[PDB]
This record gives sequence, structure tokens and C-alpha cells, in this order.
Amino acid sequence: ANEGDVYKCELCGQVVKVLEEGGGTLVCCGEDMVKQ
Amino acid sequence: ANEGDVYKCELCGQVVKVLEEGGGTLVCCGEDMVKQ
Ligand SMILES: [Ga+3]
Ligand SMILES: [Ga+3]
Repeated sequence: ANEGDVYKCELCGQVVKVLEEGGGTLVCCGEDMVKQ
Repeated sequence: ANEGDVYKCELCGQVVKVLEEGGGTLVCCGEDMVKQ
């Protein structure tokens, strides 16, 4: 994901912001996090 | 994870900051991210 992007786990409500991009897919509670 | 915490993927270099705590485990590149 890209710098500045915001991602949410719809299952546990966790929310993260990307500070440094990397090519992996962010996952939480076993599912792909959802970009906001 | 705790709000304000920073997590890193050791394999792809992606870095995220937690804006809202949830108890799920952050995963990237199929591996648990590491709290910085
Ligand atoms: Ga990674
Ligand atoms: Ga979760």
C-alpha cells in the first residue's frame, strides 16, 4: 500500500496509516484490510 | 495493537501507524508485523 493511505479492519475496527510503502497486502483478523 | 504504536513488515519494508486500536494481529507478506 501507499504512503498516507488509511486502512481499516472491518472485523475488529483496527485502523492503520501507511508511513512507508511496501508491496505486501495488509491483513487483520485473517482478512485483507479495507482502504478508506 | 495500541494506538500510536508503529508496526513493520520485515520482509517488504512496509511501515504503518495504528490510529485506532483493535485486537487483531497485523499481517503483511504472510507474516506477523513487528512492533517498533
Ligand atoms: Ga510485507
Ligand atoms: Ga482486525
